[PDB]
Amino acid sequence: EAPAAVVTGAAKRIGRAIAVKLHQTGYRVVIHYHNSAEAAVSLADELNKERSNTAVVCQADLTNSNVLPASCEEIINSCFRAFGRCDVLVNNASAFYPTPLVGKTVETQVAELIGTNAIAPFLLTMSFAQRQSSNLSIVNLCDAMVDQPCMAFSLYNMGKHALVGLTQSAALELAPYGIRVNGVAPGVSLLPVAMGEEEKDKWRRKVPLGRREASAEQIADAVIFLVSGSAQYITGSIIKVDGGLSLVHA
Amino acid sequence: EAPAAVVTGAAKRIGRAIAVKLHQTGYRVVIHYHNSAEAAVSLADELNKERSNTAVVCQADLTNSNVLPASCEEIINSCFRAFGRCDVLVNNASAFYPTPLVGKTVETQVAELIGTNAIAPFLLTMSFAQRQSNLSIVNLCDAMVDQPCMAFSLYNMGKHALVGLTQSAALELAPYGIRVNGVAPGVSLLPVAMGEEEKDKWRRKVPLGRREASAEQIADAVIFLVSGSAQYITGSIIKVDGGLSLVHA
Amino acid sequence: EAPAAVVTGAAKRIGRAIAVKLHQTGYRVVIHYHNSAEAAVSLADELNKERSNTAVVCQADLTNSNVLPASCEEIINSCFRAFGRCDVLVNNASAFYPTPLVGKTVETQVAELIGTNAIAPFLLTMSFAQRQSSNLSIVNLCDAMVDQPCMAFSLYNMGKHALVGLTQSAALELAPYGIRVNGVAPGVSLLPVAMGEEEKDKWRRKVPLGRREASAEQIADAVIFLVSGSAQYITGSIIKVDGGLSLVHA
Amino acid sequence: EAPAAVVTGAAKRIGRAIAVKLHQTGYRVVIHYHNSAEAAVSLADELNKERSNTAVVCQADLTNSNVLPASCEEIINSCFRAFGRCDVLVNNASAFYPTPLVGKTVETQVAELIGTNAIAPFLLTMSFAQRQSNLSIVNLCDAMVDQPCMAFSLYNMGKHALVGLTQSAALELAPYGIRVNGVAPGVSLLPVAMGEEEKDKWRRKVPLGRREASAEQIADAVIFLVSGSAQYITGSIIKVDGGLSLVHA
Ligand SMILES: NC(=O)c1ccc[n+]([C@@H]2O[C@H](COP(=O)([O-])OP(=O)(O)OC[C@H]3O[C@@H](n4cnc5c(N)ncnc54)[C@H](OP(=O)(O)O)[C@@H]3O)[C@@H](O)[C@H]2O)c1
Ligand SMILES: NC(=O)c1ccc[n+]([C@@H]2O[C@H](COP(=O)([O-])OP(=O)(O)OC[C@H]3O[C@@H](n4cnc5c(N)ncnc54)[C@H](OP(=O)(O)O)[C@@H]3O)[C@@H](O)[C@H]2O)c1
Ligand SMILES: NC(=O)c1ccc[n+]([C@@H]2O[C@H](COP(=O)([O-])OP(=O)(O)OC[C@H]3O[C@@H](n4cnc5c(N)ncnc54)[C@H](OP(=O)(O)O)[C@@H]3O)[C@@H](O)[C@H]2O)c1
Ligand SMILES: NC(=O)c1ccc[n+]([C@@H]2O[C@H](COP(=O)([O-])OP(=O)(O)OC[C@H]3O[C@@H](n4cnc5c(N)ncnc54)[C@H](OP(=O)(O)O)[C@@H]3O)[C@@H](O)[C@H]2O)c1
Ligand SMILES: *C(=O)c1cccc(-c2[nH]c3nc(N)nc(N4CCCC4)c3c2C#N)c1
Ligand SMILES: *C(=O)c1cccc(-c2[nH]c3nc(N)nc(N4CCCC4)c3c2C#N)c1
Ligand SMILES: *C(=O)c1cccc(-c2[nH]c3nc(N)nc(N4CCCC4)c3c2C#N)c1
Ligand SMILES: *C(=O)c1cccc(-c2[nH]c3nc(N)nc(N4CCCC4)c3c2C#N)c1
Repeated sequence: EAPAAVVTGAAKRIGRAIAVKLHQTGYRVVIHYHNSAEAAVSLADELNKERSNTAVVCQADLTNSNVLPASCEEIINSCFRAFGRCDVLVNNASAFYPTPLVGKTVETQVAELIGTNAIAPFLLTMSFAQRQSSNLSIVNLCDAMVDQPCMAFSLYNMGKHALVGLTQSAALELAPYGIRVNGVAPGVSLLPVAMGEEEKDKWRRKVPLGRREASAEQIADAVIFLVSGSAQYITGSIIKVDGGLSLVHA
Repeated sequence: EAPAAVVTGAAKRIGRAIAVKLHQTGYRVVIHYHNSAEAAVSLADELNKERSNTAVVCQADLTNSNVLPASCEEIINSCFRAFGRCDVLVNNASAFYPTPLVGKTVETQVAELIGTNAIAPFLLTMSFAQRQSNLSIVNLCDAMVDQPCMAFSLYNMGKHALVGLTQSAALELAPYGIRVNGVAPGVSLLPVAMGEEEKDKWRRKVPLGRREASAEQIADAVIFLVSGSAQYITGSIIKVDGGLSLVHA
Repeated sequence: EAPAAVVTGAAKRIGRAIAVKLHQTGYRVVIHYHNSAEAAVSLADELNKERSNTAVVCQADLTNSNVLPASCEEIINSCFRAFGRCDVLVNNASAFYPTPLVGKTVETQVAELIGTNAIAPFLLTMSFAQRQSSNLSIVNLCDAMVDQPCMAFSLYNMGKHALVGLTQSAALELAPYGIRVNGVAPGVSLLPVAMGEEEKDKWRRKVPLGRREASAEQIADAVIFLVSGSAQYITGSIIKVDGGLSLVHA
Repeated sequence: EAPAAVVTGAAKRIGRAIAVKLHQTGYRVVIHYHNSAEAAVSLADELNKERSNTAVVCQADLTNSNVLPASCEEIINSCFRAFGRCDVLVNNASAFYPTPLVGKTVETQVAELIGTNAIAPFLLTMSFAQRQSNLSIVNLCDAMVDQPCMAFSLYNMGKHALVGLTQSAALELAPYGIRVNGVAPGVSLLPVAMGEEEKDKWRRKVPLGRREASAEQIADAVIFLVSGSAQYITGSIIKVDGGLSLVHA
């Protein structure tokens, strides 16, 4: 029987590449998404055409609220519903926008940035563990620049720091249940075609290894490693995939 | 004119020692509290008996909610209203209890532990900044955050986010001349009512004297960071833990 | 044609496991050793029996001294001599013993512990770089417990910190040449018969992931990842392979 | 009677500023130096003019060698010989120059950069402990160790090693009441002789005031760590960097 994974925010970009790569490795996948319904269904179609009945979509808002625990539990439930098991959880979904200290309310900024980046991963991790030869693991998508943060992104940065804290705490506490917990910390990756060519090149030049952002495949390679049998002693570890960006001083 | 400080969770223990020591240095203080009303009031009395019109109290729940921004703004307002200025913020209030991954609801646990330890500090920081000399914020962190207590994952997530705020706010608020730093205790002031074997177990692991920190020892590191001797220091977290975080399993 | 790797301290334990796994993936290997000549020679013999002339040995004390720079240069030389190229360097050899602050002289303690653990890795790194779809990389064997160090192992711990520094500095400096530099930080692995039973039991019991030590092959897995094509954007990273041990408080 | 401090590389710049402040706080001091003989004696003169018999010089090369342990033991011995005691060791001396991977032999580069920045501090610390109240060591680290200067690999390796010593020695020496801590500058007191443009390049990157630290600002942090306000702080490293280490590329 093929193991099954949940990838949050999987309809596009790095989450999509993670889902594709896990599918290519033999996983059945729950493609979770929030607003990108067309991209999600189109991805699930391509994967199921490749192998029947090995991909489903699952919609959920991961903004913090009093029903967020039930939403997270239902994402987990959808994987058991569809495939009878849940071996891997990848927490990739993330809100990302500036929140200067000096048109969303601050309440909403808090709920979106802290919810997606930290509270949802915590509640999904609860639900993952509670619901449980086997190679069980969680991979959190962290951020290699967490200690040299982007100006005015304080709530985003707080959320990613909390995610490292969850990675550690959960690796510690889920170790006796055989569940490993680790992270992948991207530097700059897959800059949106949207963004100006001059701004993208600004970021690119700073990266020592090749003066280029990471491809989505490159991030995904690190995730595949941590879920594999090749990482069975690895827990509480966070792998930077940043081309040395975090080593460059101002 | 004497500078003014807000101290959250200041009615008891480390927050109290922090308020007293700032007061002793010349600060006027806002004593924030949540449930410890008598202790907050008795402390203001004691400080005002030393120097009159130098201490007030302000009650607020710092649980995450749709009204937390406004409560935080009022905590800062209460310092301006009483004293005409606000030079220092100490983010000390903290909820602390286990939250196992496997009778409060989980959303309440989330609200309390992430609210007190991180979101409230962020909102207070925003309100403090927005209103703006030697300005500085000191956040009470945790020396054990990378070797955390089993089953305290929300508390640890909150403390990790607080370091993130410390760094981010230090970076963003530097052009205003506001420094943002942290003080990370190890074990301090273990309650009389905790187990004797339990406390002993922690105390014995502490390399520097086999004992917990007193509250005054934590307060010392705060005072230093707010002082004129810390004018170039921002984004730094001082461990005050007797070497405890250095000790392997 | 086939890439080539230098592995230091490769005769026994983790270093041997590394050398074997690189050889299995198709590398030719220089097995460096210091005192373990019988094991080093046997290992190269076994590897050569598998694929002809794909393995050579090279002996060198990596203690710090005036001749250490030429020894390190001859080790790299030995890989170009044998195989025409040197794609991978693995810095694994390490002296390890207590040096209390309060009968080798202390200057010999310095020379051994800092030499093997830091200075030699630096000199091999220089010689590796000076000699230079290609995939060049260095992997340094670090230590997961470096911030919670063993009582009375100051010089060991100083050496390992220095190795972290090299990892970071060299990744930065060698990125423009296409050479990646990373590390792998074991927790406890392969505790020998020679070590006290009390002491061993104390360590194994503290490991969250399964209350046991890492196997050598478990450490080697992480090395193979880092040198692989699936790590092509990773440089300046250190992967803990420690079973969660470094997350456990006193 | 007054306590005593050894300060390495104390003739000029930050070490001098540290020696001066310890002296102003009441310490007697050993001004160690290697080539700056004239500045060193000139400084001891001035300190003894203020209070007689409170300052000596001690010359030593702290390059790694088989005699380095003897030279380190002699520096501590010089403190007991002049003042009858040794309360504070400050490890400040440091070689700093590039050593690219791709006239000094590399063996000499290794010896100077690893000797001054790590091995000498380790052997000074050994000698300090064995020759033994508020006893403490302060190592001058570097806030930029994880984002290092290009081509400074032996320098960066030394400063990392020094972090590791700070930790190991805090752990091991705690049962003897010796605290071990560090101060990590960012950019401080850039050479008046270094190019203006280069200097402004670094100064512009510093969030807190777009300027380097004064030597006095670094010393303030040292002074705190040796003081009675830091009695429970060991194994801690205080960044004094104006936020420099927080700024991304
Ligand atoms: N890109 C980088 O350079 C970079 C750098 C550092 C770290 N990372 C981390 O790497 C991961 C992937 O990066 P990325 O650039 O691919 O991410 P992204 O495009 O910014 O976000 C990926 C997905 O997150 C989901 N998401 C956003 N808000 C949500 C909400 N309220 N509820 C549920 N889902 C929500 C979105 O789903 P829908 O589109 O379906 O609405 C989105 O497609 C993230 O965790 C990110 O923080 C990325
Ligand atoms: N004690 C230690 O060993 C230790 C170790 C590591 C870090 N720390 C940190 O150091 C700081 C002080 O430690 P401590 O032991 O003195 O703290 P504490 O006694 O646990 O709590 C400090 C105060 O937090 C306030 N507080 C709690 N929940 C609140 C809420 N929902 N809303 C508003 N205020 C709330 C309480 O005020 P009321 O009493 O008025 O209700 C309490 O008096 C904390 O931030 C703590 O996390 C302490
Ligand atoms: N074992 C653990 O649990 C653990 C924990 C943390 C980190 N590590 C690290 O992981 C790596 C491998 O661990 P291990 O347990 O396999 O190492 P190890 O057996 O202690 O040492 C590996 C090899 O180092 C070589 N070596 C020692 N001194 C030397 C010298 N002066 N010159 C040249 N070579 C010298 C030896 O070669 P000869 O036998 O040929 O003399 C030895 O076989 C090491 O870097 C170690 O520090 C291991
Ligand atoms: N300045 C900065 O921006 C900065 C930044 C990061 C960290 N730090 C650290 O803070 C400390 C002080 O910095 P600084 O800029 O004042 O230092 P510095 O001027 O570079 O060095 C201080 C002294 O070190 C002594 N020294 C050099 N090589 C020696 C040797 N082989 N043996 C014995 N002594 C030797 C010299 O003594 P003589 O003059 O007597 O020969 C020199 O005066 C250093 O440890 C440094 O690494 C400084
Ligand atoms: C600042 O701290 C920082 C530095 C490098 C990269 C990021 C970053 N995090 C992101 N998270 C998410 N969820 N999305 C993005 N995307 C950027 C383009 C749209 C999606 C992130 C970036 C970037 N760049 C932050
Ligand atoms: C676990 O990670 C950990 C290790 C050492 C000390 C603590 C700790 N954090 C605390 N936070 C708050 N708000 N209060 C306390 N008090 C303990 C006694 C009651 C109040 C904290 C402790 C402790 N001990 C956590
Ligand atoms: C102390 O800080 C520490 C904690 C866990 C594991 C180690 C450790 N490092 C070692 N390095 C080397 N070169 N060898 C060993 N072996 C132990 C068995 C003989 C060789 C190391 C250990 C262990 N255990 C240090
Ligand atoms: C590079 O990693 C780096 C970044 C900021 C500051 C320094 C730095 N370290 C120094 N150590 C020593 N011993 N001396 C100096 N100075 C002497 C000449 C003027 C600078 C150091 C600097 C600087 N700048 C390194």
